[PDB]
Amino acid sequence: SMLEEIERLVLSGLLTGDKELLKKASELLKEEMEKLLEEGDLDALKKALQLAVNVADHNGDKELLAHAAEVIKRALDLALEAKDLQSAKYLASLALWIAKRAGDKELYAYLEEKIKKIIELAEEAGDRESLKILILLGIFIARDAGSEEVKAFVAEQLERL
Amino acid sequence: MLEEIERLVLSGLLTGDKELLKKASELLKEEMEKLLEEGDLDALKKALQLAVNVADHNGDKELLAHAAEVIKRALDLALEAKDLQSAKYLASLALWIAKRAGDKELYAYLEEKIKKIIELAEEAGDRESLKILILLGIFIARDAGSEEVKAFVAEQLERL
Amino acid sequence: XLFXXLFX
Repeated sequence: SMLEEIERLVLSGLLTGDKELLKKASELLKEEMEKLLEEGDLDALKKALQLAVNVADHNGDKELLAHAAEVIKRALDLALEAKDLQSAKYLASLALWIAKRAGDKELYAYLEEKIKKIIELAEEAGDRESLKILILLGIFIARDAGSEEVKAFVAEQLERL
Repeated sequence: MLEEIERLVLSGLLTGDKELLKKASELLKEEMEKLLEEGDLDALKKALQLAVNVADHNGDKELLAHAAEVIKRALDLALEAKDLQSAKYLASLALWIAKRAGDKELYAYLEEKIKKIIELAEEAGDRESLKILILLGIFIARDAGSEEVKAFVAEQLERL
Repeated sequence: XLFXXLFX
């Protein structure tokens, strides 16, 4: 409900070109993100991070973009302990988008340590279609950043895929 | 088959083999036209995902335009079959290439379809999809400068 | 997704 109203501000702000509506929506969305982080709401966090990225993609808000990189690190953490393959896949995929758009080396190195666990989550779940996505995500991680222990992990996983 | 085309794109992207990705591009251009003939829209979305992946590394303009061409064909089949989950994927993907390449043709195709595509989401009652679909309409009307579309997404936004 | 959706 609080998220539905924030979405009502982003949609109207991105329509009328109201730079003040996006400034208020991004500030409320940054605060709302820290709220659902303590509640463990993964489903609503997927929509909040989707709205945050959509705002920063249009107005170039590096502040809201950097804040999204921090909460996506914590939101991806909750998905891994919850063994949620579909949420961990969307979370890590969007994390690469923020890693590529913002050039954050911290979020890139964080993906290097978790890609071994997200891919194993897809292998443990048996979803080969969802695995091919995560295996491709591991290739993009080793391509953009110097991955010494990840490049040999995704390579061996492709043969067994 | 997409299952082996997947194996070539992943191996070429990982080892940097430009000839390997080139070989997948010829197979993708032939597999996409066949996937549209069969009507497999779930598999075509995977081939489209692979097509825009090899093109955004090898710098392919012919295959990317071919992927943008079968997107317009797959969107019509998704509209004739009321496949809301597909039509939302084809349209949202069409905006991806139209934004990075500035293709005025792909943007103009999206103005006429976003009306019938949004109406497909409101008819099914999927409130979680039309909100994504409405956002697709704003970028269509804002980035392409559409006057008749700006009033359409606004009128649908007030009814939310 | 790798890439497409709004975004994902």
